[PDB]
Amino acid sequence: IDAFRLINANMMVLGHEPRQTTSNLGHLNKPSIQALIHGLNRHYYSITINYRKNELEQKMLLNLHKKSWMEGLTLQDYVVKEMLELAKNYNKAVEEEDKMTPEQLAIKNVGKQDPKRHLEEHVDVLMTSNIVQCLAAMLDTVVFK
Amino acid sequence: TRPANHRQLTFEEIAKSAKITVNEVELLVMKALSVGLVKGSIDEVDKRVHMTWVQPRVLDLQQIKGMKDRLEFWCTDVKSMEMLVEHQAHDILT
Amino acid sequence: AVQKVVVHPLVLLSVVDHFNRIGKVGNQKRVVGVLLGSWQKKVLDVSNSFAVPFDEDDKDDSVWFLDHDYLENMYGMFKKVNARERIVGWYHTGPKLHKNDIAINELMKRYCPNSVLVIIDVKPKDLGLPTEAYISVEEVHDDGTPTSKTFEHVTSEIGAEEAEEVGVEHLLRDIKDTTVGTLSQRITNQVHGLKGLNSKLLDIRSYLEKVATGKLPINHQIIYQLQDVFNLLPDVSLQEFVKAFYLKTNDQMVVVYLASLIRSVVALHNLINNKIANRDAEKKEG
Amino acid sequence: DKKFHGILDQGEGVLIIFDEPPVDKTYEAALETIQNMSKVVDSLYNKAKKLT
Amino acid sequence: LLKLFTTMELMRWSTLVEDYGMELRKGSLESPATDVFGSTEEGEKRWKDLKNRVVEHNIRIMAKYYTRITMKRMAQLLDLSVDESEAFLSNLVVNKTIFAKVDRLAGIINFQRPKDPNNLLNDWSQKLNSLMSLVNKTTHLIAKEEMIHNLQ
Amino acid sequence: QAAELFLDTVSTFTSYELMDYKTFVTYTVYVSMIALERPDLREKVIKGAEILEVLHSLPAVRQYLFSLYECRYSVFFQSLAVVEQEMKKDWLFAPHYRYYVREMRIHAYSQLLESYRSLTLGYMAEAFGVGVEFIDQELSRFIAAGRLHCKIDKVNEIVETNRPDSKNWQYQETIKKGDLLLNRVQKLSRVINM
Repeated sequence: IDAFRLINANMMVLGHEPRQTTSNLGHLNKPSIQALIHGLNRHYYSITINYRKNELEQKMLLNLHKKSWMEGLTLQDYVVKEMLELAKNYNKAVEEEDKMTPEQLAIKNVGKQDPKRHLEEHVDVLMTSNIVQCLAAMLDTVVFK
Repeated sequence: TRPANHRQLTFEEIAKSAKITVNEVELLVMKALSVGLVKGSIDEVDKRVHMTWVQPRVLDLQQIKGMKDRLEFWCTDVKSMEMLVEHQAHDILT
Repeated sequence: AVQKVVVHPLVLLSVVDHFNRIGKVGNQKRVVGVLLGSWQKKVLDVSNSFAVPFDEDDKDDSVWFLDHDYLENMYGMFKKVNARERIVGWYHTGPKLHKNDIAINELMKRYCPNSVLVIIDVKPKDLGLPTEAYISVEEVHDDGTPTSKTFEHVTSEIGAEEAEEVGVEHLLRDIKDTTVGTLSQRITNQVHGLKGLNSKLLDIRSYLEKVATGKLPINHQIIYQLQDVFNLLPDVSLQEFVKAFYLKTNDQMVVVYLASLIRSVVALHNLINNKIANRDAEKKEG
Repeated sequence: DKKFHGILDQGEGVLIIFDEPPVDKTYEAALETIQNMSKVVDSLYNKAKKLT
Repeated sequence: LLKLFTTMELMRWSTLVEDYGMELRKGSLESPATDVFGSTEEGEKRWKDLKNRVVEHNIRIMAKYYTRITMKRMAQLLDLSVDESEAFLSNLVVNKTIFAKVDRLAGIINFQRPKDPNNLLNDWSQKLNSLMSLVNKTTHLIAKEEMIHNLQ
Repeated sequence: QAAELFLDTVSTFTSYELMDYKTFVTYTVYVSMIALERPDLREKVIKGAEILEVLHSLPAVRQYLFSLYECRYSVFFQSLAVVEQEMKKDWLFAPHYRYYVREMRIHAYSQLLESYRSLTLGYMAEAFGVGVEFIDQELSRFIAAGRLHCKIDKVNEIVETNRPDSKNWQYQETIKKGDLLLNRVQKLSRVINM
């Protein structure tokens, strides 16, 4: 979003420094990077734009935001295990190349720069994915009784 | 009338109360296969007329009242055991 | 045959500032307005709308005000900005209805193949869904009376169309994308368990109040018909799902075998390089 | 010779044919973890080396 | 004819000799009877092709109730012998149009499906057909509930 | 390593180190009757003919191998007993041939057990003779030698084949390593402390 106040050559009698409250045009001054606009420091000084405390709508955008975007009525997910089948074949099929890194840790004395750390991205996928598999295992004894 | 299990029913009440013989219970369901309200998977190594999903009744207003032992049962038991899970899964609120 | 629409909250924010109009113009409590949009499919999008200066007598509730100065020439403006975004229906607040609503639908069914009434929400505290659609229906009865026209519960949703979050997701200023398995699931547990089973308490309000004071729709045509769907599995003592327990051995089979072998792999994940980088950081400090 | 995946009998003399060999859940993950044990053993000399 | 085509209703074959046999007992057109069943070495191929209809079509309708039937009950219900049965087992297993796997170790076999050849699919079908209906529940229970709470 | 190290049989016709090549033929057969798998058996003694002719002069040996491919068991007793008579009378075996024979026999027995499940001993005593109480101490010790995964009954006479890998031990060996290993290098992980 962008906005500008056209100063003119009539007001060059006074200096072009309102300044009266500062750090608002100090933080509007914080970017000051647009190519021909930086150039157009002559004739132009921008205005400050905050966003309004919109909780009279940010409240209801929040309540429709999360009342909407997670399974709606939320009796929808409570797909489960062929995703895991495919995900378990993922989560074995990367495991041999995930375990090439301890071979890549077998430098004996020292011969290596930054460890090339592929430790993660396969911990946590199993972690939250099989949290989903075990509460997914709960959903029979949660839905039924 | 019995909601519970033993839904793999023997033909005994069928051959008794529904005035049919043993050789015709299959027709009694195969014609019902052409009906399609119940679609039972009837045993034929034990001649057991199995009960699957049905079109149950038309009105039992005494069980429109007396459905509480299933409806409120479902309500406070899935809700209460819901709070037993969430009461166990309590201080991971984080 | 309408499952869902796409809802832009832009003109819903015009329902917010017309909700700011009604608090300062006077006696008009409810925000009533007219919904623009275009039928593309069973799925639809609403990109604009407009909120009507409307009055409604409490005595003889069917007194509408949809001015055609306010309709026709504003449809010439709204047509003039875009030929696409024409009418699709209309809206009002409150959860249930309005004795005039049906007539207000028929004023604009001359304008649209299916003028939809989407009853809207200015103050969301709901247990179910947001704003929801109601299509033109003629279900009548098995009776043979004159044709019923009261517009029945035809499912909708709040759809999200396009980018538009240069504003929106900059205006989040609070929220995190959870990698589900990080409490979001128990949020859904509270909302479907709690917000589903208090709707079950609305269903004992149904199946107790209708036993108490409920007339003709006590058992019109869907109560026993969906007492069938209630008779999926309502049984008495413990419902005896004997197939489902060694079937559940086939279930928990998978989850415990994956957790067993795979979390032993996670034991390599955590344990091994935890020790290596551990004791490098420990005794290589000296 | 694996043209015939069944089991014969003499006491009743009843031949029965059935098969389900492949479980890469057991095979792939288990043997990969055996390889993981080998690579941990490959790391134990980085361990015993950083000790002494 | 058309009654035999939808679940066939395991009729007596001699009543099929009544209906299809007394077309030669017609005091009218017998040119249907002569063109179709007045043939002899093609017509008996249509009589036994209609025995192929009783074993073919009636095995097609009895397919619902298997994984549990013996052999002699199958002969009893196919309205024919046990050796006629085993011949029909042979030609309908070289037909192999539905995955037959039979036996005479004690007889309890069938023309059959692949005999539930899967793991966890029972959970999906059972708990995800049933539980995805169960997540359909409240989504239409608000519809019925709000529509009946209009006036009471 | 005996049979694998005897794989060539090409550059070793008769050197000044080889007083008999036929003794070398005995030396490769006496271990290829243990270590050699059955597709490897037909891969060697049937797909390879370069050793066949110098044991074509030893037709009882060749008979014992093709019988070993067939599992006829009386000639196993005969020619295996003859091989045992040689095994007595040949050096570099005397500290070792106690392991030989019965392992030979279980090398026959397992595929015998791979024959089918509910076996009777009389069908076996056809191939065994009086192997009734012979297989009492024989099979009961072979079960008792940690081997010969089965079950046995007297009068209902159940014989068992099983040992489905994807069962427990494939699930076991990794923590068999990673418990003494875990406490081991974990114990090494505390020498840094005190």
